[PDB]
Amino acid sequence: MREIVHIQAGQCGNQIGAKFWEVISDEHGIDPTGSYHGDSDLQLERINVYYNEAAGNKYVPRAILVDLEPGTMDSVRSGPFGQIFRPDNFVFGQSGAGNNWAKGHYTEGAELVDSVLDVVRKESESCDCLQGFQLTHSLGGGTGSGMGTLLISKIREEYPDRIMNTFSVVPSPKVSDTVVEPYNATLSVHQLVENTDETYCIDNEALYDICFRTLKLTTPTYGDLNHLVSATMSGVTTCLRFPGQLNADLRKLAVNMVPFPRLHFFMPGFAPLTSRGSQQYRALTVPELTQQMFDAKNMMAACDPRHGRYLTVAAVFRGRMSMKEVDEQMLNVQNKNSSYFVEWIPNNVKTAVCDIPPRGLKMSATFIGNSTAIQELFKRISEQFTAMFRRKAFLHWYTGEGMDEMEFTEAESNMNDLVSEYQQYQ
Amino acid sequence: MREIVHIQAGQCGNQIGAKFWEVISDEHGIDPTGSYHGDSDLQLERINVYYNEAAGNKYVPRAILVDLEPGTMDSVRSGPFGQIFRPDNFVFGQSGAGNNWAKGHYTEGAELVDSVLDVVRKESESCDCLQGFQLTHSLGGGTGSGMGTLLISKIREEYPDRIMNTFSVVPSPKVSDTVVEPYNATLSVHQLVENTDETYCIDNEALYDICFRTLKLTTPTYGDLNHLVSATMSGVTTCLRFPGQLNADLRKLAVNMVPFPRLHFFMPGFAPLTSRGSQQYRALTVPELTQQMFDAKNMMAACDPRHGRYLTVAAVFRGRMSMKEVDEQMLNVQNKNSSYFVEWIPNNVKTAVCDIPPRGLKMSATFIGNSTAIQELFKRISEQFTAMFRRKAFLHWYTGEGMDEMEFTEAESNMNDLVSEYQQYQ
Amino acid sequence: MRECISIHVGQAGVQIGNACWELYCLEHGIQPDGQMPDSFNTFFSETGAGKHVPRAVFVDLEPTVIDEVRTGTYRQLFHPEQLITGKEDAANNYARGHYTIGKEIIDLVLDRIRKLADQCTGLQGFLVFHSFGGGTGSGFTSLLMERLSVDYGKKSKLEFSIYPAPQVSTAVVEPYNSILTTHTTLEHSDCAFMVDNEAIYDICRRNLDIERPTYTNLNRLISQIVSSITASLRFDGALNVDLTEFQTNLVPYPRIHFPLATYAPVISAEKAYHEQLSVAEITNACFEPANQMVKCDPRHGKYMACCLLYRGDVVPKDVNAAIATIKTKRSIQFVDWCPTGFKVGINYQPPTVVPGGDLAKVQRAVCMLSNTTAIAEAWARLDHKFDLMYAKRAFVHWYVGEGMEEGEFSEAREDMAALEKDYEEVGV
Ligand SMILES: CC(=O)O[C@H]1[C@H]2[C@H]([C@@H]3[C@@H](O)[C@@H]4[C@H]([C@H](C)C[C@]5(O)OC(=O)[C@@](C)(O)[C@]45C)[C@@]3(C)[C@H]1OC(C)=O)[C@@H](O)C(=O)[C@H]1C[C@@H]3O[C@@H]3[C@H](OC(C)=O)[C@]21C
Ligand SMILES: CC(=O)O[C@H]1[C@H]2[C@H]([C@@H]3[C@@H](O)[C@@H]4[C@H]([C@H](C)C[C@]5(O)OC(=O)[C@@](C)(O)[C@]45C)[C@@]3(C)[C@H]1OC(C)=O)[C@@H](O)C(=O)[C@H]1C[C@@H]3O[C@@H]3[C@H](OC(C)=O)[C@]21C
Ligand SMILES: Nc1nc2c(ncn2[C@@H]2O[C@H](COP(=O)(O)CP(=O)(O)OP(=O)(O)O)[C@@H](O)[C@H]2O)c(=O)[nH]1
Ligand SMILES: Nc1nc2c(ncn2[C@@H]2O[C@H](COP(=O)(O)CP(=O)(O)OP(=O)(O)O)[C@@H](O)[C@H]2O)c(=O)[nH]1
Ligand SMILES: Nc1nc2c(ncn2[C@@H]2O[C@H](COP(=O)(O)OP(=O)(O)OP(=O)(O)O)[C@@H](O)[C@H]2O)c(=O)[nH]1
Ligand SMILES: [Mg+2]
Repeated sequence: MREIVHIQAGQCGNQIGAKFWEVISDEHGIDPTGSYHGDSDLQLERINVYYNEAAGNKYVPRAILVDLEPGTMDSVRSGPFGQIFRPDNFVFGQSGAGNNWAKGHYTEGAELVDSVLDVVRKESESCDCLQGFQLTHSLGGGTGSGMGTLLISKIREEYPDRIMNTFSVVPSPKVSDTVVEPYNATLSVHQLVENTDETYCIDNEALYDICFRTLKLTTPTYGDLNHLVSATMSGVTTCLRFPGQLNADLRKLAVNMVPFPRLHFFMPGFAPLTSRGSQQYRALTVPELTQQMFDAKNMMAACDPRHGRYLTVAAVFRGRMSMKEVDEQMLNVQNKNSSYFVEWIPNNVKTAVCDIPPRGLKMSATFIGNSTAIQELFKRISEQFTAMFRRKAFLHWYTGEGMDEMEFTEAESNMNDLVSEYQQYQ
Repeated sequence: MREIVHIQAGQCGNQIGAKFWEVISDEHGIDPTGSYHGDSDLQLERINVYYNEAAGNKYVPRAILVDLEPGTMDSVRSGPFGQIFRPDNFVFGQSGAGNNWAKGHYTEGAELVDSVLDVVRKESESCDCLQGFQLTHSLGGGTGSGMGTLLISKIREEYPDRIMNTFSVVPSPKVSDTVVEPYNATLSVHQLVENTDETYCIDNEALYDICFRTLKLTTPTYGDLNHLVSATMSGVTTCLRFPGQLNADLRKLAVNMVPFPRLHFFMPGFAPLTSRGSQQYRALTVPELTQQMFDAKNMMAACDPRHGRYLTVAAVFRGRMSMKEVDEQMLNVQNKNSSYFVEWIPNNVKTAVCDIPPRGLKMSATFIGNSTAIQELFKRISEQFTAMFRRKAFLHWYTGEGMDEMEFTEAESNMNDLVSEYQQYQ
Repeated sequence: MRECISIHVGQAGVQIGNACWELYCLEHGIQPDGQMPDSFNTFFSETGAGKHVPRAVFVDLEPTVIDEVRTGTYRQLFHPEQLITGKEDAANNYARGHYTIGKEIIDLVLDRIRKLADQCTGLQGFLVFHSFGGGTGSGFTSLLMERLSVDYGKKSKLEFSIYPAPQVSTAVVEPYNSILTTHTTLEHSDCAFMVDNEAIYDICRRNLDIERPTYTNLNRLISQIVSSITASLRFDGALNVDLTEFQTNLVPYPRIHFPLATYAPVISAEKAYHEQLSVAEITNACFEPANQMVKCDPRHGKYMACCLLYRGDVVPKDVNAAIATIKTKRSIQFVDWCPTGFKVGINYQPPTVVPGGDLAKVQRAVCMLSNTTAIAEAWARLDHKFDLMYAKRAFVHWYVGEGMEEGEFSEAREDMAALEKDYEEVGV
């Protein structure tokens, strides 16, 4: 009965959404033609949360794909598992943003947001009782950031009572990729403060460190990482689809995680992680999973956990387990590290268990932490902004398209507000 | 109606107790399954001295096993006749002491004392009117001597008017089996002079000479020596369980032997002792028993019994006998050897006769002597101890646990006090 | 439920551990793949379903022997995390094994020790094999021993050290290594057995009737001695010992803790047919001086503490008679103030022989450990070598260029003279 539609913006978002629908069609046991070849009865009774039926026993995935560059749309159309989308969904323009936030927010949005809003109105009208939407984009470029944030503000002023998820990557400390990065990054944070319930963050280089030292691969690729972001997404949404001994959908996690409205930036993690060679020797228990969970090496963000204090922890498990064990081990991890958690929040852990594991494993576990130390990341963003804002470099390209300096100052002011709000409770 | 619970402490007393429950369970006719299969009704009117009937006519013994290394408990439990012990009784630690009396007394004893006292408190409150407690420990090692010492101190703090039996193998004149042995012997005697009503001293070398020069054995193993100790224990307490013509329970013996309340170290012995080679050349009437009893080389202590005089003698007989023969030949034995006996105690015999024999033989007898010649063994302890105390050898493994030097000086003065008492009365 | 974790440091340690783990995996019937077609938890961890892991850490700062292991036939057995490898050898220098290069690898092996200590309950001690004359095999041993005696506190620790021979020499800086290592390990280690090479050479040449030994034969002997020690833990016996026993029988004062180990019988298969082996002749043959594993004269002192472990089907009355007829002789004199210097141990399991090895199926075996006196005369010999290499200030710049001061050698010489004089005072 609960219903979630999908909207993919940006290149990185389009690729990880292709991999998202890939792992969803592999978890739910269906075929790239849309036809059914599954085995169990559990995989069809909850299919209304991500798909829709059609005249002729055909299934449509519930997604809308937005961009401005038709090359990536040709890429997801030509490849495998590009058949299942409906051809009324592939909406784009012809111009492109060129990694410029002002053009994507103030010029191309006026041409595209009308059609996208009409189609998402029809699709949200097609469903019975909607829970929320989730988008995938980045925080570095021009198309994904600006078009996603504009769509999210329109969606918040349209539906004021539903949840939002955003699986968005954030900039890296060691090596950058784009020169115009901190401008659109700070402006995107300025919109995501206002228009979104919850948003997890990914850093690329921590994914590189995980894929190097723990997975032990010779050739790390973009798709592999995309699959790790995908496995996080599936392991978060895995309670709306299968029954369990203690279920927890997304609004329950939203009200368990944030204590305050503006403290809504999380860090995810996956478990268990082992390579091909070293696979057989160590076991698959709740001790090994809970040990591999709480580490600085498991964290999929460029932030050290033990430089700050955890506020909340939500651990969503998958498999067939034993409950008193995981509660006793949560008690053990709470008793071991007393300096690492908030003192006025007692029993800082939240536990969820679902039955059906991901196919190929006997057990799995997803971690979501809310720890304040990510202000350090905000520091190494916002200070950098001041450097460029000391010399006013690259600015007239944004300025000629209808944008002023005062909104840059107010967006930096809001970023200052959030980093000092993290700094107060520390 | 008179009840005795059983505690085994250490390794040596544990193996002795395994053979002891073997012998008693064979004698009363009950099977290792717990179901009864004896022949008469004479057994089952008196089974409540040791066992309990439990809900579906299966019987359990009243035993609590105590050690600090688990493998002894595994060797008892997995072996035959290991089913009838109730698994709530097995209480042990995990570290072990290993010939450190301070470790067997001060440190691990405070870890196991409350659990063993709780189980024995339930076992004592389950009973009607208990007569005595019995413990089996060794005088050489750490966990046996130390935990038996602390257990006896706690029990006589708890129960003030219940007697204590204690069977203790005593260190050897020829070759020891542990290196720190006189320290263990001196402290164990320092507490056994304080808190015990009766106790016995057993040597290993006397058992070796018994199995060599009278039995003609070629391959003696430790189970067989433990069978001899089991035979002496059953011969002492066969009067509580079966009818008598001059009956003698434990309190009769306790008020029989001791003239002064410190001199309660006995030397026991058993008769007959027959080989299958020279079985035919003997008859079996009461002169054979009374001549093999009052014997030099048949004693179960490595002290020549005619190295002094006797104080008191008790003799418990088993079989269908004639009483006039018994007391006239006891007066005959006291008539033959006038020099070997204290004159200021006249009538230096104490007798008892019960009906049932051990399984297979007709007549048997148990000899118990309180003599003074055992003072020689006391000398060969304390002399040795003084030599080590003259050089402060091996003290730091005790001293780093919590023991001080004044303990050793007090214990040495106590041992020289005890040999002053034994030299006072001859 | 009784555990023990073994570490291997240096080249002598990793090859002698190759032989020891060969004997261990041969012993309980386990294939080298790590599967078997309920007591061996005492040295192994269980892996999920149908697999076993040994408890070992092979730490070497020179990668070639670790690569020889990983290419060797025991490749599938261990866990590939537990083979910690540095980047540069020590080149027989004590400062490079204690200070300069080895300090970069101590965090990984300490995390490995702390991770292997978490999977067990009643951990009893460590058994670290190491050599004296080498650089990394003594310097890193000092660093790990000091760090573990700081960290764990009150648990046991036993070592196996290769004794540098008086006559035979391979390296030239070996008195420096032994003197500084004994200077720094005297306080913290509990009891360390000493074993020389040249006595193993002589008992190989004379008793087993061999002409030319390869290094694997000496390692087979030392591995058989190790198995004979811990066979009272791996199974059961009529009169059993464990690892927390020997400290109360072998170490009188907290300084003198240096025993020498011996084995019996040392025979070939052709000498084993024409002699029926009673307990009396082998217990007497423990005390012939040509079969002691250290080049020393036991007739030049006294015997302070003496422990015996038996293996095979031996009844105890003849054991007690054999010790009684041992003590009554004249040549084997004992110390005055220690009248009972005997600690006896018997196990039911008979030993097994390695195929392609040098032992025949003998029903019995004796291990004898002795803390005797006259070994310290050998100390004087070793100390005398140090005097030569300090009289002309030989090789001092290769040591002081790595972060050492000159007063440490004088403090080491003072400590060794103090140890020898404590020894001779206690003796005389
Ligand atoms: C941990 C692992 O190796 O998983 C592989 C996947 C498989 C990945 C597969 O997608 C590989 C990936 C490779 C590591 C990378 C890859 O070649 O490039 C990509 O972009 C991937 C991720 O799509 C490609 C094609 C693989 C091999 C792997 O993806 C990685 C390295 O995360 C995936 O297809 C499966 O079927 C999984 C099924 C069982 O769960 C296990 C494995 O994944 C998990 C979550 O444990 C899979 C065998
Ligand atoms: C005494 C003797 O040599 O006969 C044996 C026992 C028998 C002993 C038996 O238990 C043997 C023991 C062996 C000497 C040792 C033994 O193998 O190991 C043990 O722990 C024993 C004592 O239980 C074992 C299994 C035996 C042979 C012996 O037990 C000993 C040595 O006390 C025992 O089972 C009997 O039934 C006895 C009955 C008849 O009285 C004789 C014999 O005992 C007496 C009282 O002399 C027995 C046949
Ligand atoms: N995990 C992945 N991250 C990616 C992938 N492709 C890009 N990225 C990341 O996305 C970051 C942001 O890219 P953008 O969305 O800004 C590209 P933009 O929309 O500005 O331009 P166009 O692609 O021309 O529309 C980029 O710096 C990379 O760090 C991918 O395949 N996988
Ligand atoms: N009659 C027996 N005496 C035994 C047996 N095993 C050992 N002993 C005696 O043990 C005596 C020394 O005491 P122990 O070492 O047994 C007591 P221990 O220190 O081993 O106890 P733990 O600390 O619990 O290990 C020695 O004189 C042996 O003759 C046995 O099976 N039977
Ligand atoms: N019993 C025995 N001794 C060995 C063996 N191999 C080497 N040794 C001895 O090792 C001693 C030298 O110390 P090593 O441990 O080899 O030197 P190292 O610790 O590796 O130092 P680096 O060379 O810098 O790596 C020599 O005296 C050898 O006798 C062996 O296989 N068996
Ligand atoms: Mg080397």
